[PDB]
Amino acid sequence: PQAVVVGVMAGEGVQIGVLLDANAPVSVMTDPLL
Amino acid sequence: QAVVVGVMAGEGVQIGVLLDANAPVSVMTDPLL
Repeated sequence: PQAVVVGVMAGEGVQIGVLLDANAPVSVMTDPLL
Repeated sequence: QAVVVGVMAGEGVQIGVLLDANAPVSVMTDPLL
């Protein structure tokens, strides 16, 4: 339950599978994710 | 030489730590824990 795998869409259409932290707040992840 | 980074921990708690620049991760991941 500590993490969840999800697909993230990026510029012009590339889908990438990522394993994200399930409890940190989303604003903490958007910078390193970019 | 050194670097400072935000190390995330349990339930997502944000923590700040100072690490060496040239030593490899394997020799520092033990004391960091």
